[PDB]
Amino acid sequence: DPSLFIQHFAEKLDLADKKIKVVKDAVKLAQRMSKDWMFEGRRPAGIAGACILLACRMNNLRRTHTEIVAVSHVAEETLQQRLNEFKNTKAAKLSVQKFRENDVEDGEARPPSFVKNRKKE
DNA sequence: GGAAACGGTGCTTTCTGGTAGATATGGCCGCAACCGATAGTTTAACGGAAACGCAGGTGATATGA
Repeated sequence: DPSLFIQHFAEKLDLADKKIKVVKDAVKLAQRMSKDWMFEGRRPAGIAGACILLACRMNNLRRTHTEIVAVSHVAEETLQQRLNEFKNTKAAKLSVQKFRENDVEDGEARPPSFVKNRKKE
């Protein structure tokens, strides 16, 4: 599961005393994105890297793509693809701000896997 | 009624030469024993065959990387 990867990445990055908060927020991000269907058939190191990036953002701490792709085996373009995908989810730009909002429900999930075919038709 | 004198020769005896076995000493011939050597296992440990697993000549279905 992604929990092991985020723990190892946080341990190897050694960001600050905030490691626990970063890992806990990354767990919540990974769980929410999994409930949004954005994890089936996809790389564990990619979800872990993106969840840490989002957790760091929620914790107001800055990091370069080069450090998160040093611990994770996935390429920078994969992190950016997943970041943009997260940003297109239901109410993302309306909930990605401060105060850690309680919105966790799935609603209707519309991943690229079938939506690319819906666009092609 | 018989024993004493002594002639007959049957039966026996050593001096000896014969028969011929015996062996202290001797010289060959070859058995009993040792130190010697050739051949033996099966494995140190890794050199070997047979035993062993992934590639490359197409194709190419998915949706992520």
